[PDB]
Amino acid sequence: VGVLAAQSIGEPATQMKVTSGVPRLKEILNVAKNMKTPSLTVY
Amino acid sequence: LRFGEMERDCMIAHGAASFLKERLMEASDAFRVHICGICGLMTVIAKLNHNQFECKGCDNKIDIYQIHIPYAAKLLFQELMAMNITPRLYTDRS
Amino acid sequence: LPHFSKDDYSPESKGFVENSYLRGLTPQEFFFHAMGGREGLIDTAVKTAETGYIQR
Amino acid sequence: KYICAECSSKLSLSRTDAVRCKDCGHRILLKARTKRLVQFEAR
Amino acid sequence: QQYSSAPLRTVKEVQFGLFSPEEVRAISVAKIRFPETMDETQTRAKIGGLNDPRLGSIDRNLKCQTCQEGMNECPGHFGHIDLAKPVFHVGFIAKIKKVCECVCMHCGK
Amino acid sequence: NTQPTIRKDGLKLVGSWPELRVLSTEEILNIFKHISVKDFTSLGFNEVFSRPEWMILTCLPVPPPPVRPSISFRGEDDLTFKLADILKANISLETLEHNGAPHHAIEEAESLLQFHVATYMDNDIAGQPQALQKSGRPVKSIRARLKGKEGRIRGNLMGKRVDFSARTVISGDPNLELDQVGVPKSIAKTLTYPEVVTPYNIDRLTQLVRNGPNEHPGAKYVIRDSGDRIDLRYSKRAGDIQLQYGWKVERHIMDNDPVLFNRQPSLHKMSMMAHRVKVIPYSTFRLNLSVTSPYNADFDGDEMNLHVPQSEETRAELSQL
Amino acid sequence: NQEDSMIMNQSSIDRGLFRSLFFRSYMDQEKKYGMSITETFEKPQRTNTLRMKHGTYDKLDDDGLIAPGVRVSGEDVIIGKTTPISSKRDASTPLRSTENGIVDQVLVTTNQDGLKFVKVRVRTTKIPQIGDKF
Amino acid sequence: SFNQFVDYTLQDIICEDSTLIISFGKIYVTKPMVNESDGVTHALYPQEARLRNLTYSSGLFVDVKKKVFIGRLPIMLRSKNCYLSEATESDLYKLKECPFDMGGYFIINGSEKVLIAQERSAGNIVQVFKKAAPSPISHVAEIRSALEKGSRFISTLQVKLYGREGSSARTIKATLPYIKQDIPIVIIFRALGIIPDGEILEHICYDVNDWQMLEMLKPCVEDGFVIQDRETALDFIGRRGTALGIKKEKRIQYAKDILQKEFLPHITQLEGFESRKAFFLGYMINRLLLCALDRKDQDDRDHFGKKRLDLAGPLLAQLFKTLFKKLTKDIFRYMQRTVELAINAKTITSGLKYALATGNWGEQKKAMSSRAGVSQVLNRYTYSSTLSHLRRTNTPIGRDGKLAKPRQLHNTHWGLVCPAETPEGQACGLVKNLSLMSCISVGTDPMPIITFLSEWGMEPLEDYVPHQSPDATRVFVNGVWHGVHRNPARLMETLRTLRRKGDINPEVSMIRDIREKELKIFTDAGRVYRPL
Amino acid sequence: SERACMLCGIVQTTNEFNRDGCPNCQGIFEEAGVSTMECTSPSFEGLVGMCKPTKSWVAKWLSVDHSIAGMYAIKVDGRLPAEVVELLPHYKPRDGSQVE
Amino acid sequence: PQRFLLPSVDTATIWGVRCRPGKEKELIRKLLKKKFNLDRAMGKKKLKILSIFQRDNYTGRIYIEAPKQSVIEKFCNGVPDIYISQKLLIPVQELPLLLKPNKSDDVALEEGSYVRIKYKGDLAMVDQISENNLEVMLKIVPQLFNPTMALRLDQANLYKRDDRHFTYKNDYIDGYLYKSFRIQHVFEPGDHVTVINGEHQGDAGLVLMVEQGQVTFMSTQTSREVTITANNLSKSIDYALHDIVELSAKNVACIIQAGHDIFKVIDETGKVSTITKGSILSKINTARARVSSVDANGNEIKIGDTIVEKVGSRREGQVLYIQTQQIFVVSKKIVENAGVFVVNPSNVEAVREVALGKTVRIRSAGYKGQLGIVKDVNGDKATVELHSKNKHITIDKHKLTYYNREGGEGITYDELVNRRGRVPQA
Amino acid sequence: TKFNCLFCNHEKSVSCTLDKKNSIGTLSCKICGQSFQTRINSLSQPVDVYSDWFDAVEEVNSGRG
Amino acid sequence: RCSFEETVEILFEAGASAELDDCRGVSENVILGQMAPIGTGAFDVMIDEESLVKYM
Ligand SMILES: [Mg+2]
Ligand SMILES: [Zn+2]
Ligand SMILES: [Zn+2]
Ligand SMILES: [Zn+2]
Ligand SMILES: [Zn+2]
Ligand SMILES: [Zn+2]
Repeated sequence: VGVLAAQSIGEPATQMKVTSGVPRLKEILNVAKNMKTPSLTVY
Repeated sequence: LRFGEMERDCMIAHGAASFLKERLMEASDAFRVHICGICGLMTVIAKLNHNQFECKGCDNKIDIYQIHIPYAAKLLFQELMAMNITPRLYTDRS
Repeated sequence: LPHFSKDDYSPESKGFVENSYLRGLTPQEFFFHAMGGREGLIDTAVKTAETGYIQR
Repeated sequence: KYICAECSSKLSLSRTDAVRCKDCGHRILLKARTKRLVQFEAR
Repeated sequence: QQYSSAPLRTVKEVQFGLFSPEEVRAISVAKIRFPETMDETQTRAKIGGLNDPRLGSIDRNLKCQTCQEGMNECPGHFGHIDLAKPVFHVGFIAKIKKVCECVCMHCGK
Repeated sequence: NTQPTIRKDGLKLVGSWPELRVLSTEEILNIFKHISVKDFTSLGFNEVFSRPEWMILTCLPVPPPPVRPSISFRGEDDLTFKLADILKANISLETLEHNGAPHHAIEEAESLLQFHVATYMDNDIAGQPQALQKSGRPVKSIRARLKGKEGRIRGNLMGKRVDFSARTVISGDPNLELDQVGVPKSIAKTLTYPEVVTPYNIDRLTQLVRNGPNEHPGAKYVIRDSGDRIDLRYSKRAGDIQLQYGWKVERHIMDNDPVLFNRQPSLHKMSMMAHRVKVIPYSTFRLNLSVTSPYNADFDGDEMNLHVPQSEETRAELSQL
Repeated sequence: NQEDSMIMNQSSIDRGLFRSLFFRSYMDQEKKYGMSITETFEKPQRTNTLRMKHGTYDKLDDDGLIAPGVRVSGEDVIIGKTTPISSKRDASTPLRSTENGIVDQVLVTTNQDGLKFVKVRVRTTKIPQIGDKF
Repeated sequence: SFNQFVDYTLQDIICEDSTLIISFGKIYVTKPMVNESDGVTHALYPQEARLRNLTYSSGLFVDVKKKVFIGRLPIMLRSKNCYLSEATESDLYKLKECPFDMGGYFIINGSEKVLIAQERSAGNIVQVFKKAAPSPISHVAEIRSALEKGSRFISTLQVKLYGREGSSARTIKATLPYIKQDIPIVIIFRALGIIPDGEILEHICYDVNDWQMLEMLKPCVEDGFVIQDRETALDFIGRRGTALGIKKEKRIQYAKDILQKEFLPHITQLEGFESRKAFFLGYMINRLLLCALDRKDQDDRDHFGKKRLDLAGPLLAQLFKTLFKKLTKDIFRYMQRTVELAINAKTITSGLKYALATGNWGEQKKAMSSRAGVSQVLNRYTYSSTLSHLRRTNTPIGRDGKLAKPRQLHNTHWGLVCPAETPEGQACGLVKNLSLMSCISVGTDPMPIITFLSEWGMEPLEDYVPHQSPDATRVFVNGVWHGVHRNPARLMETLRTLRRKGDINPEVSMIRDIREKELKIFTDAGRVYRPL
Repeated sequence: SERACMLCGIVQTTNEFNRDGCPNCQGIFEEAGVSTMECTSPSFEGLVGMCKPTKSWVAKWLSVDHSIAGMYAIKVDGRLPAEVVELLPHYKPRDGSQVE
Repeated sequence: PQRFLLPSVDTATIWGVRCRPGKEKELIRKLLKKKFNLDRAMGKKKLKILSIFQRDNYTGRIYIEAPKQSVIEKFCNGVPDIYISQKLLIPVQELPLLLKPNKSDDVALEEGSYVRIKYKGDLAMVDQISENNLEVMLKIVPQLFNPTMALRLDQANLYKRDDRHFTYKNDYIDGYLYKSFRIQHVFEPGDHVTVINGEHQGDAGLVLMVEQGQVTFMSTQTSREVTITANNLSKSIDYALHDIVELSAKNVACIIQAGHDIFKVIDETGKVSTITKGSILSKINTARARVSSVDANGNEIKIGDTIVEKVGSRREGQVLYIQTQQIFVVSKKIVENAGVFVVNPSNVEAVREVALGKTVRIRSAGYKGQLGIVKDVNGDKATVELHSKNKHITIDKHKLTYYNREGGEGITYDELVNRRGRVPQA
Repeated sequence: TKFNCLFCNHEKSVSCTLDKKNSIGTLSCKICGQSFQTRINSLSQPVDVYSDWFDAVEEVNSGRG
Repeated sequence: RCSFEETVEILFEAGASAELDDCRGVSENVILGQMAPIGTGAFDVMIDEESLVKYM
């Protein structure tokens, strides 16, 4: 299961205002104490 | 050819453990090494022609088991031993 | 570009291309398209390595 | 057995002999094609 | 490659404990004291030195004395060096410093 | 006794009480020896397989010849040169100790020995000079030999070279089945499968042996029961060899022979899949059009790899998994 | 011709379409390892020689260099060099295993220090195939 | 570039180190030749060298007085020291040389090696860059001063503004060379000779109307008010980097010499007029303040105006200089040994061969930072490939990294670098190929330009009176603030007319900026220009 | 080639010994009726540059306090001629024999 | 006298300064020259430097005797390859040993002693030592000098001084060369014990009696008592095997227990005997031995083939060597005689190309009339590489015509086999 | 707070204390016990105090006070 | 963890701590060249001696 999940999460990254794309995935995977483009949503 | 890490994990996902074992132990470098059942160190004197087994490190006569591993594994074990690190290969779970 | 005077914010001077490949591109439009292609190539080159490292 | 690049004259030198052309100072000392029969096909 | 009477069974666990100097001496069949890797005339390996036949076969057509095997079927053997003056381990330098800071400099407590 | 603030500067640490002084290695070794079982047991050192004293190496094992192959261009490796230098330093230190110890040059000799040992175990030391080999290259150490891609961990254990395999360009082929992959005749001849002799296919194996390695539907080796391998091309009496049960023959890959096909950028799981071999008289691999998408193939000179299984277990696993 | 592939006419291919000539040059020297000892360019005769590669030495002439128009393939020796040992060890330059062709030219000269030097250029005719890229 | 090198730079290098405690008058280069063992030297041609894998180099003869063969300099094809240059099509065919071949390479051991143009940051120019918020510094202005004539050395002078926005500490400190501790500019001005605070402010700020600059500099003068004497300033400068010396005893002179040479070496190297250094420092501080205030756009490194493409010329000049210095040291040691000739020519020839063989561009093979890749085997797959390779440019930045900004081609590449031609992969965005109508400046002597400017009416920088001269255009030649002029339009028109007529070498670049009212003249080599 | 005297340890080129001999032991050699070469050896270990032999403790340790400033050898191999030894009752060889 | 030379703080003060190793001599000379120049120039004001020296065994450092550190720092300032910062004070107690001459590793030369020349690597005997202890006479092996060969070859340079004294190329005595070389250029009963040194090194046994330092032990290998010195025995806690030895021109034996100088061998007759190393004329190479025999069933048997005896115990084993009337077989299931037994061949049952290197033309195929070069033959088929095609094809040799090295006439596969293999005449 | 000393010629035996509130620089050696005091500024450094002490010692030795 | 970027530091840490490895991970089996407990290798196959007789 782990290897399949890793491959399924990595393939879209290879295929591919607010940071998005590969940098966002790298930030999410890392601890990312400092946020390049921090955001908050309130309703 | 080189069996890359990406291919290794892809085959692991495929679940073909037998294929990986054959590829990394039969289609690649293959070695057979002797280890004692008490010290678990590859430094075992084994004369196959005379069928005489004895390890200088531990006072044992017949406690030797043979294991098939790639030459790279024993090379890494020897390198670690040079660093005063001893991978104690045991055939049983404590 | 040197062909445009200072403070020229018109689309032709800001990377806009108004001619399709069929008719052709003016030298300024060609240079802008080349810059865009270089940016895309550099982005692909960096992102393939980044994605491979992330997958690893 | 040998020819000169410039003079294009046969030398037929042997072992332990100078490899320089006798007629000129050039010492490229090219060798002529083998006397063995050679066949080629248009295919 | 060659018939062996030892039982065949895969490894199940691998301890990574330290290698004691006493164990080094016990297992080190030979001794190294000659810096030269070859003897005079560059024909025979230096006796009791680097590339000693006891450790292994330097070249093919010669069988290691310890195991009577050549390049193949010869794992190898290690030698023990006196090293009268102890030497700090680069890998454990931080560990050595931590242990020293954690214990008294006189009573070792 | 107060505990000095031990620093970490260079190979030899310096402790401050304040007065700064270099702590004697012998004193540290004695302190480690004096540590009781409970102390280092609580610290995390397993007494049975570890001890604080054992950390201070008093003996350096000498790697055997296999760990230091000789080029013989003999051409001893840089590790052998480092070991020789360490041995020379130890011999000089012993001679100085036995020939009067001024205690001034003794410290320099000890520091040199420590530096040599550290370089041998770790050539690259942060904030310290790197030992230079006699030739115009840095000396290679065991730590450097285990660093990454070129290291044995990721260069010979995680990923290692394969004997039975081929690599070459791929071309499209609409006239091939989805699971059927074209294979060059030359690659098929070079690649072989060790099929064991059985009564069921005894006649077929005998015919293949009679055909010989040169003929594609044949074989190149006949492994006997004893395990010794006999080459067919070098032996002029190949046709006179009678196969026996229990033997193995390296037969050329035939049709409907599962083999794994892959591309080097194995980004996803579906980048390595089994295909049925179809021998073709061309030097380019041919695969189904659809399988390009999972492989991301483009046929613009793309090179792919084919791995042939060498056992019944592997063939069954590839066909079923 | 899918995936940007192409279909090329076989008749044109064999009639002179995109045919190519490939020239590969091999260089050999008698670099001296020790004064009074130098290599010799001669055809090995198996006498007092320990190292002998699979390359066929028959193609070599008396001088030890293949003349133009000699077929060479596989590991066939192109330059026959033997280094005396103190009787001698073969040091020929075998042809590339993965490449073969017809030897085009061979030249012999003297290096800066006067040592014998040989350069052999081999020419091959390569015709477009399916695997070739355009 | 190679022709100008062999013509002038070799002689300049010989003359720079000609003096010794012996003396070299002139250096002569002959036609290519080969000194075969047990043979007679004879003319050598490129075809013969390639066939025999010989080095295509010409011997160097230097006269010594109280001629000696010092080595062999490789000769580029189609130069002024090769036979093929003085050969017609029939002659080229008779020599087995392709007329279409453009040469432009070096034949070493038969292999053809081409030196790729190396991009470097232009010297004698102030570049102001912002700093990241975490770092206390706000803006840093750096200048890579270096001699344009000889004895070239890198002098990276950086002045930094400590304190971010709202830090309440607007101080500027200049990192004087060989001084680790940054010193306030006030102490430097005091050491130079501008003791009065008002004079320092006037030098820093030209237009007294702008009070914002004075307000921002007020902390600087407040902290520098402690020093009021030149001797005290020199002592304070000499405090750092102590080497067991006495500040009051033979250290003030040492600091003065360091200031004369280390501080802005390019502008001058004499103590007769030290005010030029003060004026240049004031201009640098003014630019830094303008950048900080946001009235001036931040400098961009990608612009070719601040970049120089060194061809084989400068690289060979540096290799020569180094090898000749080594040979001079060796002969000096030999003379010292001979208490009561013998020039090792191989020291230079072998060194050059190694540099052109493995591509390691360093003083010696032992150096691991030689920056390999300078020399590459010429690609002869097709004529177009050879032409592209001969006109290829390389960037010293490592092929690794993931910074897209330097890789992207700036708008300045129009007409200088091909927008499309570039390798794909790691090298993408670093290796560049020049356009068809692109040429690299070979360099020229600027002294005639300086003399013409001085004679035409350019007031000396010493007499500059900014307070009484509200309007004035500064004239910069090779990054040196020689002075100011009152009629910039007339001077610029005269210079353009002279350059068009042909009196001045067209390679010189003259730029007049009305917004900044600044005149810049560039004559250094490595500058890319195109015809229009 | 450089040779070191076996009596005082002074190191000098063979040409200097042939021309002028040992500047500090020429009289002793002449009295003993032996040549300078026989009283000098080419094998020596260590180099000592003595500047103030009278005020230098190293010179006293090497018994060259009364000698002139120059180059001397800490250890010199060989033996002086028997005639020289007979004229020097308190001679101490510099080969380390009497340094037990 | 030396008792009054003990260093003291007020009398001796030497500082050590780090320097680039190996440059000790050159650096010392340069410093001495600089000191002399400074003394000559400055005059009355002279730096207080008493001596500058170095030790060969201590590389990378120099020693300067001065009263103050500042003087040394000023003197060494600006000197390349000297790190003035990396300096340390030499304690007084360490001063003596610093200047103490190093004990030369060369053992005191004595007449008749054996040494090695640094004839490199050749053992030499010290015959005489010069009175000055600068040169030593060494006797070495030149192979022993042969007066007959010298007289035959270079009699011009050969002279005879005595019945056993010959001079060649400027002195040989008794076939050995005498040459002058510079000295610098030259236990309880029942205990298990093992021999670590001596003639019986490697032997193990059980002790039985100890007396006057001599221990007698029964050895399992020889099954006899051996008495050895105690110091040569260690208390242990409780030709190779199978090699073929040609005992004589007609006797061949197989080793069952390979020792140092004692070998137990079974002969063709099955008798097992113990012999010495000298009794073995040479070792027979089984791999290179082209010997074959015929079994009872008539199937050919070679070295290494597995065979089973038809009668007796039906022992199964691999043949190591084949004798004219016997075969030696080693079996892994038998421990007796190391598993090696000699059996009769009849009592066991088993479990030159002329075309090569000659140009040829094919006759009946798709490539008929095409020149080809024969590479190898696998039997009934010949592999030929086509000159115009980069491919190797296997075709029957009988349907190919052979031609001369240079042109010549075509001949089928009927003349080379019949007539002596020779290329035709062009 | 480690610098060389002139009286005892001992390295790193000197310690300098800078009281910016009182603007006083005090230099003291831990071996010979010599103590010196000088006026200092906010931008002063221990090297400045050492230089001032050396200058004062030179002036005292020269006798040109 | 050794197979990751940190290679020798982890080995030194394990040696200092004398860490014990159960070899249940993929990397351990791959290095040892043994069938990892993955899919096919997760379980083991045995022989039934009672069903064999009746199946014969
Ligand atoms: Mg593709
Ligand atoms: Zn054991
Ligand atoms: Zn000619
Ligand atoms: Zn061995
Ligand atoms: Zn305590
Ligand atoms: Zn003091």
